[PDB]
Amino acid sequence: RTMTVDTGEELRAFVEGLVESGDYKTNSEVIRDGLRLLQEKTAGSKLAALRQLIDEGEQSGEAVPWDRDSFLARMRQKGP
Amino acid sequence: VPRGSHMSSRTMTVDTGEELRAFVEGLVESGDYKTNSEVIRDGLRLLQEKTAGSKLAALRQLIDEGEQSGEAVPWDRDSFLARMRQKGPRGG
Amino acid sequence: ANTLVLKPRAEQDLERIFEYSYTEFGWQQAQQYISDLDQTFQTLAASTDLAINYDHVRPGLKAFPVGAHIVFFRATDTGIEVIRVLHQSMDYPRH
Amino acid sequence: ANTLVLKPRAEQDLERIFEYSYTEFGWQQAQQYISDLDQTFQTLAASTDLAINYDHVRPGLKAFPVGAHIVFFRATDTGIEVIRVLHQSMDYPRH
Repeated sequence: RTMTVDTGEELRAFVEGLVESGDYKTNSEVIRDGLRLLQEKTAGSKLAALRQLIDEGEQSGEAVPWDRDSFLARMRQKGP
Repeated sequence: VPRGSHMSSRTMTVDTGEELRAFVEGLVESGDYKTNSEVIRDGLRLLQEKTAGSKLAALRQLIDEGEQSGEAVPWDRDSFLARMRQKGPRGG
Repeated sequence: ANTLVLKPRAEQDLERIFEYSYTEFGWQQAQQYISDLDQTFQTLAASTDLAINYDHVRPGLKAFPVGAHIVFFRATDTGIEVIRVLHQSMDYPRH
Repeated sequence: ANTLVLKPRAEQDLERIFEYSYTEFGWQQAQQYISDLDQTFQTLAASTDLAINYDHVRPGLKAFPVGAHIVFFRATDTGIEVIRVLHQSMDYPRH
């Protein structure tokens, strides 16, 4: 399971340079190193992050009845 | 894009492995980030920041590793390109 | 019939989950996944004992897994109220 | 003729540069890029005044740009000795 991403030119060139220098084997290795840093930055505050997501749900307005048929109709209406 | 010109968007297809893939997926589905690309860019910015203060040391190390890699030998463009062709089929 | 309501942001979570699955697997898989979510919603609205106590996140908060996601909800007098549907990578289980 | 020699690691740089260009753009563009590097190699071997002084990295080190890359080299008695060919994102220019 891969993903195709647009890094923008500045970070694309950053990735290319690290691969061509031989410091990293592939684009993927560079990307994974970056993602590990992003995961580490938040690894210690998962409870606060979850609390914030829950609170943002709670504060998002009055709950409304779940209507599966309306949901799926809205999903197909988006770019049929 | 104006007629006669072409798109120059440049993507890359990467394998993050299952653990980091699920990490990216959750950040996108939570609405914290709009796309996989935004998550990956935040990661790359952190990696760029971590090494931004040691570019001189990093380049010295690359140069020294070149110096220590063996005695220098002649360069021949056609032989190099021949050797590139021998690694496998080439197209385009 | 047990009641089943969603916070607006939970419904937006479902839309993001649908689109993520759609982009990588197509319509049939995305609809199936929302169907699994919908079936679990109905099961949670009928059976209080399935809910996992998530007081350690917020008092009265409940959680339940479905696929790679977690329904975060509260019990009501007649059913449940879904607060968020989040990828399991966002979880914080009890210590 | 002025002499042109490459460190083994510089040759491995060129292989990685070629393969990266090939994956993106195909054979014609990747071989052209190497050919442009080779033309720059030959010009540097003949013209001492083109070399950019990179003493601030290592005494005697020289640099010169080609495309998105930088040739790092030393002057010899009869020409140049290429040490690395690096992407310009690795550069540390003189302050």
